[PDB]
Amino acid sequence: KLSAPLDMLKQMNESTMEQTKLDELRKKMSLQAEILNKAKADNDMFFRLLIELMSLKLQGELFKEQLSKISKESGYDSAQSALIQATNSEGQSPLQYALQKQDFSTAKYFLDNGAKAGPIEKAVFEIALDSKAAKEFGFPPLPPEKEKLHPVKNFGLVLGIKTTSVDGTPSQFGHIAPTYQLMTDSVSHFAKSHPGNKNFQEIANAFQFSNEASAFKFSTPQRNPEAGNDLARRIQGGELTTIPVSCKGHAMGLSYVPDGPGSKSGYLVYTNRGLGAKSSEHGTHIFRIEDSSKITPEFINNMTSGHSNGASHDEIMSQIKAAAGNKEPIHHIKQKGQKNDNCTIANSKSNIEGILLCQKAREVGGFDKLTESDMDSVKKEYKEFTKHMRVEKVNELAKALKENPQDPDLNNLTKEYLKQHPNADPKLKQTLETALKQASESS
Ligand SMILES: [Cl-]
Repeated sequence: KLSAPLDMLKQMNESTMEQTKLDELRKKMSLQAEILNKAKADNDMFFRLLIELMSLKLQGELFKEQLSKISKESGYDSAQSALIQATNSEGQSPLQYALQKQDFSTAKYFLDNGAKAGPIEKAVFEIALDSKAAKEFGFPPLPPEKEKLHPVKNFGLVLGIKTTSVDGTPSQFGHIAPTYQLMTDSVSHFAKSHPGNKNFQEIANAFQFSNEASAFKFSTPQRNPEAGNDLARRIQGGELTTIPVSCKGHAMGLSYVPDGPGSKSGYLVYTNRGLGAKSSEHGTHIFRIEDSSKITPEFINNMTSGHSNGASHDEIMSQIKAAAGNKEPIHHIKQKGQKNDNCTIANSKSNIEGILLCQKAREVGGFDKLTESDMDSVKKEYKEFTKHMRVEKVNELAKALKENPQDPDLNNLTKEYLKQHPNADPKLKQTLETALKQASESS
């Protein structure tokens, strides 16, 4: 009917708290658990039995009784204390896990049992409500006002600034459309600033092509399956082609580097530094594609629509492996792990390192002919690009802070960048310190 989505929205609005209030509540329940002096809580176990319970697809009363049973089994006073304190290895609360899984019935049951809505849970919910599952549940479309990249997101996703806006919007988690637009803009800005860098001319052209073809609105592509056909035809034409790839609530990186114009061979470069990847495999993996024809338009359309179609991480990765002939990667670039973020910037950005490695391998005539100097030059070129992005964003943040010196979000963003990146380049530290002091001298 109409009752389930409306009740869900009302409950999630009523259960909304600031991060500090939820931390204080968790500390309170920790104090109560310590005063009781019983068995210590096991979060991993609790999440195991939570997934096992959700798989049973039980109704309200059965679900509530088993929820409290499994919460007592894992060393929690009640279901409520478990829902408020438990956290899996990825850092998700149970409500956050259920929302990212687009399991809206389970998330509603969690709110019935006292799960609360911090900024992260609200952000993950907002990402999940742009999905086919959110529409079948009865939710309305997201309001268009929310398509624009929030300033805290715009600066934190690029500069790695963990903070929350005064309106409660966290720096983490974002839709594919504005963040991929930002990535396209950044690669094209680096290309225009270094027009003699052929690698980045090619990379900027590929990014622009797939940004225009995918036609993302929020986190759903609006040209399927035409965008899949365009990208597949570009791949079989022998051109560099980026592939926007996602699963339920998570974004990765995917691209194809051809051996040359009109070639049929090349490389499939996949990147995941966050959810779904093991700690040892965090980063970029390069598959050798000796026939690009298994990269079909249907495959590309599935990749772009992974989140909105409700596809899981394993279905997406299986399709990627099958497109690579189910052979193992020939090379792995280790890149640092990211948690509690759908990696709309991290994965697509770090994918460029693999792109450059494949371009260098093509330059020297193959991966087996890559020398140490080649790979070290590749990594310093990638680090040059990332430093260009970082300097541009720091200057943009300083300029915006001066042109709006009383804004709480900009001031807090600058302070938090200074405070969480003390070993940054001292000229950017100076830029933002001078921005901060000029912003107070409008007393
Ligand atoms: Cl999965």
